[PDB]
Amino acid sequence: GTFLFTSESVGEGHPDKICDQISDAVLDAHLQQDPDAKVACETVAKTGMILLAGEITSRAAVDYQKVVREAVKHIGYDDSSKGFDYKTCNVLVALEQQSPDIAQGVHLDRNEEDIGAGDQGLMFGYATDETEECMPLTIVLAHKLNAKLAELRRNGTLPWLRPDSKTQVTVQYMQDRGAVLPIRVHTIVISVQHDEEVCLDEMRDALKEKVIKAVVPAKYLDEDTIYHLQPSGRFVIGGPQGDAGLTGRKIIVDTYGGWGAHGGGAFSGKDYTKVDRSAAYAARWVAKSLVKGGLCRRVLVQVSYAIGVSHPLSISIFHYGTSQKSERELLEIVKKNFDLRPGVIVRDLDLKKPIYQRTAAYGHFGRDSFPWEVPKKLKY
Amino acid sequence: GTFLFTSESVGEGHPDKICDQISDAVLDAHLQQDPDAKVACETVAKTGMILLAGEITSRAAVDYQKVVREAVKHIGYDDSSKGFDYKTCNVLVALEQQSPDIAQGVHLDRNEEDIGAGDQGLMFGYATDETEECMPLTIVLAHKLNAKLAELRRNGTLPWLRPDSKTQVTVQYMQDRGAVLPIRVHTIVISVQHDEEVCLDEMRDALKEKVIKAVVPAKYLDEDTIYHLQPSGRFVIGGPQGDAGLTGRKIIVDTYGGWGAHGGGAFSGKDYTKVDRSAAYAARWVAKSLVKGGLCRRVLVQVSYAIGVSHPLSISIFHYGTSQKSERELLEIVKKNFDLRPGVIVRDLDLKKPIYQRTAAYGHFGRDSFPWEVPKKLKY
Ligand SMILES: C[S@@+](CC[C@H](N)C(=O)[O-])C[C@H]1O[C@@H](n2cnc3c(N)ncnc32)[C@H](O)[C@@H]1O
Ligand SMILES: C[S@@+](CC[C@H](N)C(=O)[O-])C[C@H]1O[C@@H](n2cnc3c(N)ncnc32)[C@H](O)[C@@H]1O
Ligand SMILES: CN(C)c1nc(=O)n(CCO)c2cc(Cl)ccc12
Ligand SMILES: CN(C)c1nc(=O)n(CCO)c2cc(Cl)ccc12
Repeated sequence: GTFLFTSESVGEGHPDKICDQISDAVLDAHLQQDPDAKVACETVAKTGMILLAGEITSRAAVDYQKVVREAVKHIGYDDSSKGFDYKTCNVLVALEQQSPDIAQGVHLDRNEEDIGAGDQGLMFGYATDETEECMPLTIVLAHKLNAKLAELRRNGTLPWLRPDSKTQVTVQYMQDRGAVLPIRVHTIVISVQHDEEVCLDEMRDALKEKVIKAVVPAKYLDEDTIYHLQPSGRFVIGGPQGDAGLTGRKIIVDTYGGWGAHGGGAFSGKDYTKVDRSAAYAARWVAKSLVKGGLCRRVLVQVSYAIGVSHPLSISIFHYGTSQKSERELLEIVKKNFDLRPGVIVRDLDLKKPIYQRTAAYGHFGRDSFPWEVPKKLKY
Repeated sequence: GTFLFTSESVGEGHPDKICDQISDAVLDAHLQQDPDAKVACETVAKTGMILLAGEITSRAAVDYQKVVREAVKHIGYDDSSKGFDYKTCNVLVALEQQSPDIAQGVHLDRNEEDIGAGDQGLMFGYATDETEECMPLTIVLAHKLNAKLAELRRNGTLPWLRPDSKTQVTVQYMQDRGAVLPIRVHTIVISVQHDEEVCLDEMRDALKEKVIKAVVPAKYLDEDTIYHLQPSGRFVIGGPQGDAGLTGRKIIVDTYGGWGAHGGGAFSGKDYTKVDRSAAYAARWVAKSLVKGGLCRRVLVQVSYAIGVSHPLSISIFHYGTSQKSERELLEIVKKNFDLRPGVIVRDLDLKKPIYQRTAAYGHFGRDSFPWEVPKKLKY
């Protein structure tokens, strides 16, 4: 019954993640002034460049140069020696208004509760009782390893660290009537950008002793655990200089690390009318409510929409065999307890609030008691 | 036992798909001259602009202006009245060499069979016996609806059609010991860019009669099927002008439409050393070989890698209860029959061949008998 499963995460300075954080900094800047801003902000990052491309219709007056540079400063790219500098990079803007054809079909002259979905699409939510936060252990550990690197970089413990990092955790699991039980950590990968002076042995020793041991419980690590620490051997060039980044290129790191499923839509840079984000948050909320409500040990929820139509076209449930109730019965409970129209989700989950930049690194789920993380008490 | 499931697809002129096709046109142009080119080409598309950003180290001499414009011409954006024109758009290039730190860790001075993975990551393959091509019916139908639109646009049957389109199909399924059996089509969405002159009723009638009925077997359609045809009411502005596109933003349309799982990696614009593509193709090959070999009715395969390491770190199998063999036994058969090192996959799947632009619309799987679609005869 044992099997392996692997998930990854990336740090705040990974170039794709930089783009997600900038897109969400732009969204938050608009929402701070105009709660009804229509935002679809894509970011591209390459050596010396941040480009904003997309569509925004808003009453806000946003200084894009300032917002982008402040987000890059927070990440830690503040000197040409690190490969990128917020003070001196190029910020290019190619932002236009939202298409009037989309606006008229989605939200113009519509009652807010009856606003149409901002696009068609499918979205999934997932939850698992294997951790208290209802997330897979593989991705929780991978995110915590990146957070630990950023913490040790920022506190000056490991001053050779730079912001760009990736981690990957393989866990050996057992299964119990469809539920999954972590046994041990089989393999860990960590790659992190570093300065020119530190040697490979110093980095590998620090990654094991100060990063892994500070994050992963000793009970999961044993003589057989495999460690791939700085496996490329050299990672001085990093950030956008090493690899072009784009918004919405870490959608599995943003969600469930290979567990569950994904409908394809990116989250960052989008206001609530874009169901790629709002309905995925609501689907997580449903899945977590079913698990915390004791109806399932783990569950996957699909929802789908048509552009301009408020009610979902379909809702579906997959409980992996972890409920005494059928998936048909769980779907009936979901339909009695939730209303997944985007104009209702916005109210339930407070989606006009400018908290989006906080979601754009370390996963959107299983952290900080955001509204989609607070289970709904179910009536049935 | 019945349930709904939804998948989507997009047309060749959808802005994200334009980027995937251009990225793969660039990759093919390099491979035509240098089979060992190292390519990581991202494309961004917005009103009047194609930007190439990324990393290429190659002996090829490629005229990016010509390659990009020819790809856009093929798609059909050839006049400002359509919102985009290959003859007059801006083509900007921000391409640098591959990082020497990545090159030394991955492939420099390595025997080809022993080349390291070009990055860490996880990848999935999936196959289902519900169609002869071993793909989910939801996504097969969604892709065929977009292909039908392009066919009727190109043959002048529906001259008001423009290249940008999206489709979405919800199927009602039954299940039989973990396998899935399509019963009927519950809902279809089609949105397609159109000229200023055609009216909504003419378009909705043509979409039902000339598109849906030409694609979806009548046995799946009934008096209850729901049709959302041009649900936004107006879609004159389209292509990059309506929505910024980026490479690798349709990863679920490229794969299994919500079925199975995804590791997050994009396919287009990447040579074989980027396991995001090559190992996902090999994982599809494994899954399809298990199903066509009669071992499973449907199966999901995970594989993962560390940058610079040739052998996968993990391989895992999930058969949804559709085999008499345990997942442990199927994993043993996979390990006896396949070698998922990238330097072996390249040989098995002929991944230096410049056929990638053909994969970049209508899904990478279940079409054209590409090498990953030809099952391997299994020995056990
Ligand atoms: C390996 S690069 C992707 C492939 C790359 N575009 C190429 O040209 O080969 C993907 C991510 O890995 C990390 N990375 C960059 N350089 C690296 C290095 N020298 N060693 C390890 N990881 C690296 C960064 O997080 C980067 O965004
Ligand atoms: C609806 S747009 C995404 C949201 C958009 N970025 C915004 O500013 O609201 C996503 C895709 O839907 C399609 N689309 C564009 N305009 C549309 C319209 N008027 N009606 C229906 N679909 C449309 C195109 O394929 C486009 O790439
Ligand atoms: C309980 N087991 C055996 C798994 N449970 C899942 O939920 N999935 C699906 C992950 O999306 C698996 C996917 C693979 Cl490749 C292997 C194992 C599993
Ligand atoms: C057989 N059934 C009931 C399903 N089979 C799957 O393979 N999955 C997982 C899709 O990734 C489902 C996912 C949902 Cl949300 C609903 C149903 C199913």
